[PDB]
Amino acid sequence: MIPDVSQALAWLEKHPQALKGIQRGLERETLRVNADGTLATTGHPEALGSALTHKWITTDFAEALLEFITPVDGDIEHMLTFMRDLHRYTARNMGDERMWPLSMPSYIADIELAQYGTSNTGRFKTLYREGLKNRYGALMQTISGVHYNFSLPMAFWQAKISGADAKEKISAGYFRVIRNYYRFGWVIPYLFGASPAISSSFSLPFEKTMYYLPYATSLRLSDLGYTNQSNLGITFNDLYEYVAGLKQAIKTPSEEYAKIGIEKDGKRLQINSNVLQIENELYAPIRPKRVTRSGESPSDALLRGGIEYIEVRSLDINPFSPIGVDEQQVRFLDLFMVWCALADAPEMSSSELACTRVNWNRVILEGRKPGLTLGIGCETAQFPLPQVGKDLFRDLKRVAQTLDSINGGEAYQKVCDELVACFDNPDLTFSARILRSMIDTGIGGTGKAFAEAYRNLLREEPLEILREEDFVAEREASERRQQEMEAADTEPFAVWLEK
Amino acid sequence: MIPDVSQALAWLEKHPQALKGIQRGLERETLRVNADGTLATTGHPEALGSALTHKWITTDFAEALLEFITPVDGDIEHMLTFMRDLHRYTARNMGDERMWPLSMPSYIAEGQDIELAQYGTSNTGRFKTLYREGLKNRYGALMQTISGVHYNFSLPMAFWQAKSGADAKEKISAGYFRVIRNYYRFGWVIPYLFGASPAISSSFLTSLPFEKTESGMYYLPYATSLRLSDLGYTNKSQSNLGITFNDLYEYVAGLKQAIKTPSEEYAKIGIEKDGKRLQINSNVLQIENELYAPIRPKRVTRSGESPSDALLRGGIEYIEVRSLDINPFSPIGVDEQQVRFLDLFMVWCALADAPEMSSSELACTRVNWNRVILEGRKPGLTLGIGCETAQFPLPQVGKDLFRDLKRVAQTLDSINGGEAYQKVCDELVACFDNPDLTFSARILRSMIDTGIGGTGKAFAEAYRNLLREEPLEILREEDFVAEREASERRQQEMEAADTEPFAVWLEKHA
Amino acid sequence: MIPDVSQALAWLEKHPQALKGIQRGLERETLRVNADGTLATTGHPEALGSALTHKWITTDFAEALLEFITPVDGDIEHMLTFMRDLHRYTARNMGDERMWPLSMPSYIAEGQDIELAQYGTSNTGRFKTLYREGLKNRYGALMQTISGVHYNFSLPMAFWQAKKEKISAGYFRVIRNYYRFGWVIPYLFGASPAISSSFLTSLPFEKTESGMYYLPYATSLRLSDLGYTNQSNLGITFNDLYEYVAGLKQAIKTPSEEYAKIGIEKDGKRLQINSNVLQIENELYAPIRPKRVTRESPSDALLRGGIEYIEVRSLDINPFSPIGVDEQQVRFLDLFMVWCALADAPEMSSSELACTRVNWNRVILEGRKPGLTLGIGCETAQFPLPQVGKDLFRDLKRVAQTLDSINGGEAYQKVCDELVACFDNPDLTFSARILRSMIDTGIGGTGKAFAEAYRNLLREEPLEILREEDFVAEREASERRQQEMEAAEPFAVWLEKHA
Amino acid sequence: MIPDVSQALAWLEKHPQALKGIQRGLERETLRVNADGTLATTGHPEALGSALTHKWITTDFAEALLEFITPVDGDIEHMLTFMRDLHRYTARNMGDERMWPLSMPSYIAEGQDIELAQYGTSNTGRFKTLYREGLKNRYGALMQTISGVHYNFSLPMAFWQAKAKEKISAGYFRVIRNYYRFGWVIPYLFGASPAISSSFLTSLPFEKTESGMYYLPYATSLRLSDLGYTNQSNLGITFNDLYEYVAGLKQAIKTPSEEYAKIGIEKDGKRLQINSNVLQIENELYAPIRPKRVTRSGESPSDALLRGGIEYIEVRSLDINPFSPIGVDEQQVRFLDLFMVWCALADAPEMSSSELACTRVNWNRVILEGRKPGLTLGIGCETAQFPLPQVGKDLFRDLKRVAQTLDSINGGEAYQKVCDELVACFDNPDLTFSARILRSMIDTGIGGTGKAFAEAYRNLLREEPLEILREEDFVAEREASERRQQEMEAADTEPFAVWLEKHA
Ligand SMILES: Nc1ncnc2c1ncn2[C@@H]1O[C@H](COP(=O)(O)OP(=O)(O)NP(=O)(O)O)[C@@H](O)[C@H]1O
Ligand SMILES: [Mg+2]
Ligand SMILES: [Mg+2]
Ligand SMILES: [Mg+2]
Ligand SMILES: [Mg+2]
Ligand SMILES: [Mg+2]
Repeated sequence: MIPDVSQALAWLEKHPQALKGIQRGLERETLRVNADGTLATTGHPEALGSALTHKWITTDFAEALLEFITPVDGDIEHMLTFMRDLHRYTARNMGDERMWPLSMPSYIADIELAQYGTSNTGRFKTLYREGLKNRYGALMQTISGVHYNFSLPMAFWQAKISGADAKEKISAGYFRVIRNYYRFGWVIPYLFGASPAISSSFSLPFEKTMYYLPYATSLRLSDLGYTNQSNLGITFNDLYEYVAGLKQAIKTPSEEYAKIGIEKDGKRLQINSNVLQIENELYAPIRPKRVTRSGESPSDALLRGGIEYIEVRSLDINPFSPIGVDEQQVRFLDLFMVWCALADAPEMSSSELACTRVNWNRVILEGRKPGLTLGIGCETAQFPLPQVGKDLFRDLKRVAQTLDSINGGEAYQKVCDELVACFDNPDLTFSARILRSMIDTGIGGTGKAFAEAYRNLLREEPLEILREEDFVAEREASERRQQEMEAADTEPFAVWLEK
Repeated sequence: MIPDVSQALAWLEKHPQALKGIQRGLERETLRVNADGTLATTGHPEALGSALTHKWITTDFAEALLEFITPVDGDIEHMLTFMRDLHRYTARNMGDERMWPLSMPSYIAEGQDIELAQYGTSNTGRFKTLYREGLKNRYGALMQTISGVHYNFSLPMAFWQAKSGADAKEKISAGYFRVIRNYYRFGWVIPYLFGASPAISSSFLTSLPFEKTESGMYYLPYATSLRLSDLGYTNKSQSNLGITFNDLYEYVAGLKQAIKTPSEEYAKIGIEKDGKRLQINSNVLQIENELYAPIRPKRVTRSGESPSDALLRGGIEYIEVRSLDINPFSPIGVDEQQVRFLDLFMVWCALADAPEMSSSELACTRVNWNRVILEGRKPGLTLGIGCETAQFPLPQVGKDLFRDLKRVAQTLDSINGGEAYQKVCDELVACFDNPDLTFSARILRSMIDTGIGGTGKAFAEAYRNLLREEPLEILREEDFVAEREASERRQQEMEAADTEPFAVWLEKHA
Repeated sequence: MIPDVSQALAWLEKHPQALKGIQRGLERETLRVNADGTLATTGHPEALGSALTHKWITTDFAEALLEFITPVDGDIEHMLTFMRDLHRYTARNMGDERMWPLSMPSYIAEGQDIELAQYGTSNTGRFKTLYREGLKNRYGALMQTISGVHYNFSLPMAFWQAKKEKISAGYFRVIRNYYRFGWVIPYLFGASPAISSSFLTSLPFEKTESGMYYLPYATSLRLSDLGYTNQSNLGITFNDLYEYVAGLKQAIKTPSEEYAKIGIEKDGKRLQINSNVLQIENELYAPIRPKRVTRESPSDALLRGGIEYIEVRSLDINPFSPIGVDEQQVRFLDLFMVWCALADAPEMSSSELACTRVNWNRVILEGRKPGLTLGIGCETAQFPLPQVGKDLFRDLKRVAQTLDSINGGEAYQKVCDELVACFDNPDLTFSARILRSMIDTGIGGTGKAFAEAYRNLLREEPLEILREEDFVAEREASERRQQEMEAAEPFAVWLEKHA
Repeated sequence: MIPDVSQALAWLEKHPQALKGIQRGLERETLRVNADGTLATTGHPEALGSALTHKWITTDFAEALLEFITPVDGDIEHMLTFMRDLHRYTARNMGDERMWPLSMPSYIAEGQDIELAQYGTSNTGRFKTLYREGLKNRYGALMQTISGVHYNFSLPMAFWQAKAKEKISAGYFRVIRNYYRFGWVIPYLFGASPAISSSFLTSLPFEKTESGMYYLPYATSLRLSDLGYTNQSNLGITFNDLYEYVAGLKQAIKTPSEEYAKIGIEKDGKRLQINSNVLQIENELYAPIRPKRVTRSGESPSDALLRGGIEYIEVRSLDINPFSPIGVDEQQVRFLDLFMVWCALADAPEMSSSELACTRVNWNRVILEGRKPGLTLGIGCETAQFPLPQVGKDLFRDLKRVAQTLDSINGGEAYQKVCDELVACFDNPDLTFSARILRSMIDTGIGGTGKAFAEAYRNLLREEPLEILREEDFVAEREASERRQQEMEAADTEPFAVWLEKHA
């Protein structure tokens, strides 16, 4: 089932320095909770300053949904330590509150939306969330995940580009990465899916107790999870075609969202009633990215510069790491992304893209089932999952050797040897491990225990990159940038909204 | 420019009885106004009963906009007499109100004050009003007060028989779609002859070179029908929306698709606002009647059936011509000369070969319409084929068509007896050598002398005094009294039969 | 979800004359009714002679249920004109009676004493009537008044020669594809979204004030559990001729716990032919049936000659045709049957067959629901129905080009353009159009209104293929054959050798 | 609205090789500005040598208005790389100055004293600066600081030889007529001046931003509007016949102007214009597209046309592409190939002076409100009827057939891919250059937007290595161009007035 990538792997092995200088970033979301596991109804801890402007710590959907973001970085350990400083400082600055360490929340059935002050941008961001709330439900929006941001170094593109060609070849390369990701990225929830159970608050042969599926990996990625939009016809063959379909989705009115109404009794209910209010609403396992200029839209930035990096969005929170993600995951992603850059990925119509999802749903719902077979697209399932994983890992192993030869060491090769074991025994995967524990003490019980351990752990750990003066300097600089904005507001909200 | 139809005309001259039994109906709208020309703000007159259910008399968009509908009829004079009886009874049962005799109303200061047609509290009645609420929010109430006449026309079965099974209704449909394609190509002769709205109040408003008076009357020196221009209406055209007239299923699918397509323009309006519903939905067409159409294929519906359902089921039954302005020179807004001209022209449209046309070929036929609409009376105006450079002097094009219409008139006259259709040809062909004979030249002189306002007020008074004194000829007073009672009763029965509140009922109909 | 069929389509475009000479037949059933909609209790109209032996007109289950059958034909227009002649002649030879124009009846009470079809005193006749007595006693007579159209179809020899056990295997392939994808038929042409209460479940039925039940997005309740349906317990499969015939012969001798409780007799009156799951082979309910013209039981004919043609049985009555079917349906079935012969169909166990039913039931019960998704077999629903239909029609359109090139014109391509619009807009389907009419006037009002207008239309049309002499000649010939049969052992004794 | 070109296209599909050997050239103008966005007041950068004589790099109206010009070329990639070398070299040889990336300048006051392009002391150099003085006094300097891109285009002789010089001329006049009719598709897709500095100011429904920027919500190219680089229609110039064209043009040059006679010829001995006729010289006639033949020594544009006929056409309608560091990209060049071939194929009836003026009605709609939902277009001056999207899709049906023919002789599917990309702009005007740059200007202003683009493009182009021309080619051309100017300056030339009378 895995394509023949031998040609490209030989190329890579002749060009080991093509891979030097991979850039990465991480985003991790966590709900602030009280000791009994209920959702904290207090505001964004004052020590964090302005969620709207803060360089490293913000909120996602809810006022109580923290999100930490690491500055782009060439060093895995540096990035992971940075993320941990963010967690350490926050753990010691939120009273008795602790951070929920699971993807799926459990003590939620009326949740406060993220608050960003009174500026226009800050009211538009909250309004968007009101929109999502009304369209999808507040509950689904408290599900947590980790995003992994990744770019190959220029050396990679050079080793295969001058002037206008460069931005085009890099975009073609990332769209290829994206097509291969749709085809083979179910390997991620297989290994690291960590939500085989959901609370009642959220058709499928569920076992009841808390609801679970015996072989499930990542329900966060199922229909009951963070999802929504298959009618949009978005494809990943070509930069212009991609943006055209996405820009088109932005201008597509939805009847169902028109039925919600743009406003009801003085309270504005959503930005508009198109399929996507803004481009961020397009749910995706993986996303093409390019840092936007001030106020610039995601697709404008892409049209102007091409794809800059990619955002992998499929990771559940790692319940076994106090920061929700670990080095073993990051390194596997490097390997798998590089592999996705190397393998031939024919173009895919949107019905072919829907066919790639068949393997994902098998993995999401019953990935650990003994005897599970997978197919090529919609074709008859005939490839036993363990052999597919092992074929993939043969390739990843060659990538690991190259990465290790330039960095020094065997860190990547070790990762491969650890994770390929999960195909021989699914009981090694995050979801087998976490289900055992949720069946033992429930989602609530399990999450509270981890939350408590991780809080006591992170509260005692000295900072390593950031000093307490860096957080205080940024609390000041961030809260200031927000006032700088709130004053500078020419027109009033209702008018700025129109334009 | 006029195609060669000698082969079909020779066919017709050999089968004169193929035309025996043309069926017709008329609808005519008029605003109820006070002596001053302003819209009456009283309810639908009591003597007229329920606008919702009445057989002959209803309301269109506004509560002050009357509409009169004759039952399908094979006799022109009988149908026009019936129409006049409706006007006569109404004229004497509307208090001090009278009927506005022009397509174009005089100055209106606040379109948003115009009361929409009220149909009582039944769910069906509230849906009809909500439809109008939607039209108002989408296009504004003002343009909806512009009025016209619809001419409904069907050829007899004997026409098609002189030209089996499942094929019969398909051949009839293809014949009517042929009529429609020819109407698009050549229908501009209608506003040329009978357009009667060369002026518009500024309160209803371009780079058009309008002449202006101090009361706000805007006019174009050679215009025929501003009602049919982009200033005279508000909706998207079938033409503009992508709908074609080559094949029935194709036509029905485009229409049904427009009903199902959401609109960002209309979502911006919102569906509700302060607990007041503003539209039925936010799709391109709330319902099928919302489609702007100068000519419409029809089949009478059965209960539950949408207009396009009935077309799909039984094919095209008849066509509705919608391009006629109100005739300001008739108390009933329409006369025999017009009806007879349309008989000749529709029959000609059924005889002339009409190649299929794509959306853009259809859009091209409108080039000549726009020339006629805005300056049809300009000395030296030339027309062209579709979008090609204009090279055909209008007078000669009209003379050529009338040569054919004259042969159709000879046939219709030989079967009906007399010379009535032939006289109409001779009367009307003269308008091509003298545009000062057309309706629009006549009504422009009038409006220069006394404005839209003074012209309508003076005709409205004169016509009121004719109509309120003339004896009923077909319907008698007791027929109006009975239809009033029966219509009120049908409305009471619909109100009592509802079982679901409107909000709930609406969800299964929106 | 629609398999890739490009090799077979390329093969076909290279061999266009492979499709020249498709053969077809139509069967249409219709209840004889009075102007008030009630079931006529007169006998089989006299002008039609013997229902038992007549060549073109007969009865189905009920003496009042007419059935029209066209002789196998290679021309579509000819076949539909012939069927129409039969309707014409019948319309003007049944007093004030007319033909009910819908699949579902309205003015029939449950347990109503419906006269079973009567075939005279011959052993054969008494056996046909006894079969129906069995059906009546097993399933009730109400269900048996639901009517339908069957479409009979065979590819020419030219088809197989361009590619006898090859022909059987080809038709079994057709059958397997039909089970997988044939829900496309009730979607487009289902015309029974409402049911009278007589036929009454956990289905979310709506009910009108006048007492009619319906499902808002239903296509064909004739094909639902409440309709003309089941028996899957028999484990018949469609992989091999002998396997099929064996399962069927076995079914006829499998005893029924349930039907034994009915008994073979009460009070000197025989109640059923036997107490097995199937009294005869024709009792096996099926959306589609392998056929060979018999001399001989249906399975004997298949063993002797192999599959000669297939009978599509899923068509509801077309309420918009005076004859219950139109050219659009006929051409679509050509296209789709040819497509079924071209797409690869793996073999299927009886549980893989049971799984094909999931999409059928979805389409039957809510096929018009916005956002309906289908799945492969029993797996997660993930393919939006419009996208699947358009996927299929890309292939059908290529088959249509081929049929049009060898036939002249564009009639098949026109039908694709028309029917593909129903995937964009389900309100264009038969069931949407007929539901608007039924919600307003009822099954009863809608059927009466249509029946009245078709009666007037058909009475006025002249015959075109058949002459009155032919109906007269056939009445006489058929009555002769019946009495010649009655002349040619008493019944209870003959039955001991055939039950 | 789009004419039927079925027959011409069927002809082309059976003669694909009639198109092989298309020649092209680009000109792109850009203001030198400081990092704060103000107009540089330094002279033409030294490393560039003599603007008067340089082969590739020159000035337009102002001393700070750089202009880059590619030598005629058959290969698109090669022409764009050449253009890019010119920008690379220049960006690293102008101190801390950078290139303004937009058509409309900001931070330039109306009645700002803008230095005219300086060409030295020769007759030719003095003549060129004088013509610019004429322009400044006739139309004002400010408008002349608007920049654009010109696309120069010729079909191979191979194309005329499949369907002598008189027939090539007639063929380019047909291209010009169709270009007047349908060329508004260019500002629609690629216009990029929807906003305008206050400096340039009407009955137009302008929005003002708090920042203070004027814009029309649906505009595409205000550069092409009456407030931009525009107007002269009453000269009665027509494009039906070569000799009729030059006759009209030659007549306009001799037509006195009483408005310009009021400026005077001299004031305090200083000449203020070349003459007071409606056109000082042929190049003063504004036009969206121009017939060209390369001129010999002492030949006017029209002299060259009378001698050898039309050689190629110049499309003048392109705004600067704000999203390309060189102000133009391959997608635009390929579209114009397709479009210019289509203009050569489609029949174009002859048009009178006033029919040509009537073609401006559609241009002005597109210019002022081309991205307006539901915009309709008309034929000539007649009522708008045709939805803009439907018109673009019909055009692109034919362009796709041209594209297929060009791709088949070039290999690949690059032309077809462009058709697909741009037809999408008819379904969504938010894809167009003007929708995109307006978003950016509403958030950050013209100045803010231009500065950020100019800064990014400076850092980008200063790091890219030269590909076709090396530093040494620029040094050699610098020195050669300086030498050519010195030689013209040292020549024993005629008295200036006598020399004027004998020009053109
Ligand atoms: N036969 C041809 N076909 C296509 N392009 C040509 C041809 N001959 C010259 N060119 C191009 O035309 C352009 C000439 O530009 P330039 O020397 O600036 O003259 P110009 O356009 O007459 N001056 P301006 O007044 O600024 O328009 C170059 O880009 C040449 O590549
Ligand atoms: Mg992220
Ligand atoms: Mg009407
Ligand atoms: Mg006169
Ligand atoms: Mg049958
Ligand atoms: Mg130039």
